[PDB]
Amino acid sequence: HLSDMLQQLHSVNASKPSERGLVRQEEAEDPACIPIFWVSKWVDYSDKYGLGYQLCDNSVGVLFNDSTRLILYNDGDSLQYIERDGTESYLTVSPNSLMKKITLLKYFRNYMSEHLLKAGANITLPYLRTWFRTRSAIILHLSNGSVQINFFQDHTKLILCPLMAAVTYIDEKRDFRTYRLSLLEEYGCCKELASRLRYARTMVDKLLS
Amino acid sequence: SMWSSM
Repeated sequence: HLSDMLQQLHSVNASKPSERGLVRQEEAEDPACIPIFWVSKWVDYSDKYGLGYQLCDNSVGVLFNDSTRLILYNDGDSLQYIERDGTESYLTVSPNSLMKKITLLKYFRNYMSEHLLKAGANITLPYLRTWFRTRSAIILHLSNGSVQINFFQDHTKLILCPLMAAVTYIDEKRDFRTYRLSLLEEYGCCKELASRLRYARTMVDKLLS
Repeated sequence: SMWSSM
């Protein structure tokens, strides 16, 4: 579904959506397309352990440096462990081979409950497949096909879902708006969103590379 | 290291 979101981004970037006489972004908004999940907080500790993150439902997960993952549901007890090959195991916090990974999940659980800003905090199962950082953004790929790109300098964020063929844009003032990508070609959009959609394309290419 | 917004 990376290839699907590639064709979706190419289709809108090819229409030059900011280069229109009278742009009308608002006609492309579709609340029904709003994503169920996104990343609300993250901590890059990949020099030692991996990357820890929270999802908007307050569940937490870690993508460990050995490409395994541990996910703790928002009931604080139910666990999922994901091996490198993708094998999924259902655990509870309460096997012994994972005691080291669980005690690191706890560090990240403690961190997320107390420390960072919740992206999308106003608004009311997948795991981090992979991620990377560039000089200007962190790029997060979830197992449900969503791709999230957070931009460091101005805190804007894109959430791309290839299933709804939609993009959610969170701007610097934290305005959360979701758009059908097909309708962005029709009605156009501002230069700031069109720039980030061009960036997303180079980032999905890299995800595909 | 690095972290999301504080």
